[PDB]
Amino acid sequence: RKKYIVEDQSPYSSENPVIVTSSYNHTVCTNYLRPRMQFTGYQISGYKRYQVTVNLKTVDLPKKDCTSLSPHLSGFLSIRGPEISTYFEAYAVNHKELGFLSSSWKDEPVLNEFKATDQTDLEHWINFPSFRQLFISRIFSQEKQFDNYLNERFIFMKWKEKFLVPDASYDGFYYIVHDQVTGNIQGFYYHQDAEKFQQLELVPSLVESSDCSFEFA
Amino acid sequence: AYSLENLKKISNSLVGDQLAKVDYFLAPKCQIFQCLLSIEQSDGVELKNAKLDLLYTLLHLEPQQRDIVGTYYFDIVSAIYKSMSLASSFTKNNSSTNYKYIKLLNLCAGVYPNCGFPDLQYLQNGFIQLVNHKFLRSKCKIDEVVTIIELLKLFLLVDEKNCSDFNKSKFMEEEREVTETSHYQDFKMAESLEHIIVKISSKYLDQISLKYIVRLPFDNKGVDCTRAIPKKINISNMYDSSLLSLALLLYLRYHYMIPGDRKLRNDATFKMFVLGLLKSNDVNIRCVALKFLLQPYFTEDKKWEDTRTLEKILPYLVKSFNYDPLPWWFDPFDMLDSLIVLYNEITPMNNPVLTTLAHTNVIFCILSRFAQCLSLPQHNEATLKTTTKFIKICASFAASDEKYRLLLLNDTLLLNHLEYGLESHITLIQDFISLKDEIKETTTESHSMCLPPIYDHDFVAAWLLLLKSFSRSVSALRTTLKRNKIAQLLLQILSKTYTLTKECYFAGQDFMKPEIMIMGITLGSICNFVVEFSNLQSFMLRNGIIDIIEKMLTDPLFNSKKAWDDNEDERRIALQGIPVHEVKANSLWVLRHLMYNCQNEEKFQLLAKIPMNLILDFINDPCWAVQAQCFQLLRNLTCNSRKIVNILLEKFTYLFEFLAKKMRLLNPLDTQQKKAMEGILYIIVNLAAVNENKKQLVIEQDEILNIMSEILVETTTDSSSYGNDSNLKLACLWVLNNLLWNTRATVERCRKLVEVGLYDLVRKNITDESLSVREKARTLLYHMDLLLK
Amino acid sequence: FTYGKKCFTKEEWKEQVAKYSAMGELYAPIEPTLPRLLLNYFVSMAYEDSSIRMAKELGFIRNNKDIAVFNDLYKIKERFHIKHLIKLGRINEAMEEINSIFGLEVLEDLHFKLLLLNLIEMIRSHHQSNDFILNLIQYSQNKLAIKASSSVKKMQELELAMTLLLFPKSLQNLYSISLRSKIADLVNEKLLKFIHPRIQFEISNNNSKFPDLLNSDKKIITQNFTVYNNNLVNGSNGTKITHISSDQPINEKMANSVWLNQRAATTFHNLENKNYWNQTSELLFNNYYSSEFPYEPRLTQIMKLWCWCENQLHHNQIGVPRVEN
Repeated sequence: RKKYIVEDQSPYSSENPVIVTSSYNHTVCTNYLRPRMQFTGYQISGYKRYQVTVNLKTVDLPKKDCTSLSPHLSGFLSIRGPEISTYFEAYAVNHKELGFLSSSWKDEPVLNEFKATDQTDLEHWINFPSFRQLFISRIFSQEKQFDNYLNERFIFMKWKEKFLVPDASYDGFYYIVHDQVTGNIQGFYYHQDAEKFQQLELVPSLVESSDCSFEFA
Repeated sequence: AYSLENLKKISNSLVGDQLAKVDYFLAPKCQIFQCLLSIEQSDGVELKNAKLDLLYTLLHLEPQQRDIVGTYYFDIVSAIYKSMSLASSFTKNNSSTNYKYIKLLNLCAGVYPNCGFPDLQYLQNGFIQLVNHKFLRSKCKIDEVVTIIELLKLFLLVDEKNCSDFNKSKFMEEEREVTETSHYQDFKMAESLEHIIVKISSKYLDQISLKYIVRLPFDNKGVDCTRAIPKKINISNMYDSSLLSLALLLYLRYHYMIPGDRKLRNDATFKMFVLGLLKSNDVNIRCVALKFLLQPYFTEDKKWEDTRTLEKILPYLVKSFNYDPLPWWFDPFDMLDSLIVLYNEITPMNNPVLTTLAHTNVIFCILSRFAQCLSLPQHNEATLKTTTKFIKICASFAASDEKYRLLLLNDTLLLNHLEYGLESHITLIQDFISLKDEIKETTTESHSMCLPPIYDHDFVAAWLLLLKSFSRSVSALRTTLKRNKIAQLLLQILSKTYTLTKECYFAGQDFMKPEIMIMGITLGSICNFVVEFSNLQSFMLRNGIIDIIEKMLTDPLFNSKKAWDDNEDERRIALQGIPVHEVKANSLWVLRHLMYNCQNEEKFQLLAKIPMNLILDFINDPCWAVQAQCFQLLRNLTCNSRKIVNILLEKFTYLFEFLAKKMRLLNPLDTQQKKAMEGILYIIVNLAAVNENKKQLVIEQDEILNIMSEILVETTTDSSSYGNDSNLKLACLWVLNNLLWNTRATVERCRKLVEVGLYDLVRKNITDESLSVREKARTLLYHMDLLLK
Repeated sequence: FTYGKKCFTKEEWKEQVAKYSAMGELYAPIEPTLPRLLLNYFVSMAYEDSSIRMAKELGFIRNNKDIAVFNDLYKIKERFHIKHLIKLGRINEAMEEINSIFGLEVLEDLHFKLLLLNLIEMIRSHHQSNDFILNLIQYSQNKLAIKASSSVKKMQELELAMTLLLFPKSLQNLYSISLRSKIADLVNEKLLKFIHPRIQFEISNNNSKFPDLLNSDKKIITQNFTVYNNNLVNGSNGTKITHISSDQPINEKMANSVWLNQRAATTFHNLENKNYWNQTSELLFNNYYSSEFPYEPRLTQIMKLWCWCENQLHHNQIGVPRVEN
């Protein structure tokens, strides 16, 4: 009759088991920062516009203390104008041990590509109305009072490109702000011997009604 | 061969003379053993002592002399175990007779540990009575003190055969199975050991001294977050030191199984006593203190978030590496690796042990030692074991930190040694399979199903763990691990180990358990190369991984729903004991990853090779990991497909009743059961998102809506079941969104959702604590309000 | 032929001594700790008559029962008899005495030295014409070969002794009689070290009035000798990581185990190859003080300090008047 119910011999229990390990696995995602979301938009250099497309591969944001150096985001970024596709990684700003100004970061080879002078970081962050409304020796004092960076409308992060995706890359990085309620990405490119304040802004593209997952062993 | 005076003359002649000792094992002089192995009552205390002394002296040979002697040596040892009866009269023997007998028993247990010893209970009862009557009442002699020390050593040598549960946490300390008839004696033994510990250690408590500062006197003991431990405590009495060490080790073995309150481990003064003992001059005392202080982290809940105690114990655990004579029951490698794995698996992204070891320069020394061990010009068993331990600890470093992954991959000569190890194991397996028939013919007469394991199994297992740790990062998967040689070696190892299981089952269970474990680890490392956005998936698919998975999953050894043939009764009997659940879980893991973000063409190819009944054979497996992986594979299969959803519906319709029972019965406090619950909910999502027919079919069911309501009513205060989990809440909101999205039946469905009371719950979740649930709930409420006009 | 760095006259040296002479009296010009050192020396050297008289004078003996208990506790007569038998060249009888009195555990690498001295004694007894050499070759092959195999120093010692036998300048050194006394002293010290724990137990458990001459209370003695080493896993290195220098597989750079099978039943751990770390770390400091410092007579080591200090002061060109008489 009902085979998969009459034949159920899996041992069901209800007692508080040995240590509860179900939680503290900080693999937190976001409504729009899921591991398959797509974004499309334009990058404005000078007065020319190029089309850009971003596909997210993995996302694991930390909900608590995070001394690990694993990337917070990862994806593919394609720029047309022929088409150049690159693999990029990303680190989010969580107000402790990953603060705004690049001095507060660690002295590691992994984190040494996302770094610049604090004055440059100020003059690049200050162009975001979210950054302005959220408030170099004053930020250090007032950032410690911020709590629960994930429970906020805007999330700030840095994007760096590592290599090219078909058979593995410009050496700058993006200041990025993500709007959690409308899913808009806005960023600026930075390099030392480059132009000044190159634009970037993206919108969700969105299948996409059903879910499927993976998990690293 | 007689004459106590002659026995003493022979002893005096034999002391220290290996050649003469060996000469007493040959044809004419073997008659002495018929007199030595026959000790009966009313012989005389002096005669019994002489016989025991002579027998111990005779049996005290070196391995290069035991090789000359042969199997007669082990026949004599087995005769001592079996045909002697001094353990039965332990409570009536003389003290010196007991001491000599236990010393001989220790020698026997050291030289031949596999022979079954049948009189352990008599010795345990004798120990209990001796301790309770003589030692604790202070009316004991030197012979009895040394006897109880020897008894403690003998009891510590026992392998003890603990229980095996495949559903317990793999990184906590394993405990021993206990029945009732053994439980009473276990309680008595634990009581005796605790009494010995208290009596001996209560003479030195007044030696505890600590001066500290609390930031916001004596007789208060206010706060102890200092990182400073008391001054050293030193036990001048050597017998007291031996008793304290051995009794505390055995009490560690025994004390978590005895129910009670106000335990000794939870004491406030004894913990400081042991912390002071960490600084002692006696290596046994220091190591026992380390074991006692580190056990709760693995045998206790919520203890892991006590990092101050770890920070004050770690310097001494690091110091313990450098002492030359270490006891046989202390391995700093295993202790350090266990701590690192504990924190790697409870709270990733934060490892107190690794940060403490990295700030104080120790990790660089460990990696330098690893490189020097790999670079040695001549190797043997000791160096191979040391290299294996170093590989394991480096894998534990790299398991959850990209910093250490890249640091280890910046060597450029490590993958060469990895491939060398894998190639050597493959060569050994190929040679064994080639010589199978001759090996069987030669060793079938006495070594029927008792054959040693291949010597390289620990080495290759450590290499495979290291590879599994490396392959966890996309940068490595796309830049430095993009070698086809590694994929070839992994596939070859899978094929060879399965062939070995199929054809060489005559070698027993000692030979085959390492092969099964290697199969599990290599599957666990393959399932990472197989995922998308990794360049080796096409290579693995071209070289036939689905075929291997199909062979492995249709085998009656792994799949219990399949019946053994009539030619395989020998295999059935030989391999019945080995546990195979990691292999099944990782096979389903690999299939799940192959089905991630693919098209119906690939889905139908995999369903053509491995049918759906075969996948459903594991839906009710007693192991939680197998069930979780089956449910996640079903999610990935039903994702964005109508044909496969129809197939799954046809296979059952009571599918919703099955899922409702699963959801009610599963326990959300288990990681694997929670994973299965998420899989079930997202199967419901993927089923609802197909057609109007499926939306109607899902909304008709009432148990599903009851479960959704129970999940959505959870809040911060009311968190009894489901733990107020944002993932489950988002899954339920996604179900509702698919039920309402895509125009006449939609409004009826909305009205039904309002009357059941889910509109109120969605409006209640707008004030949640998680932004994702808040936004999704408010958008869903807006859409319901729009359609409710 | 001048001191220069410092030179003390007699009065200046007397001032220097008087500056600190009070510390020795307050920790316990008078040394109050001298009678106990004398009793320790007498007992540890197995001087029985002086030992008994000194114990009577200090006040630890009141009657013949006390004398018997003291002699039994410290094994003075047994140790003296063994030392005398060794000093008379009768080593077989001395070893029989050891085995009968203390146990078969004492001799089971001083046994090798005792056997060598017995061989030398047989050589001397015969000297004081080839069959004799054959008999001693057989004796050496039967007793000393396997013991000397596990070393090179013992190999050289057997070579020396065998050359000495072949003869009809270390040979005149080993042929002498001071070796007998040296080996007797080693045996006596080892016997004290072996029987110390029993003395501790009898003094503690049985509430005895006799003192522990070894190991004054507020110190420690450990029966195990351990070796600590800095240049191993620790933080004393830098922040530098050494790289692999070998491109050859481990399986090319590579038995002694026996496979045994069983005959509920209890099994034990297999302790085969469980000191791999200790055998490997020496391919990649010790507790002398508390381990083996206290097993010598204390006056001997005080005299060693005295000689060393005098020679160091001379070597550094400081002039102090030596002790007279």
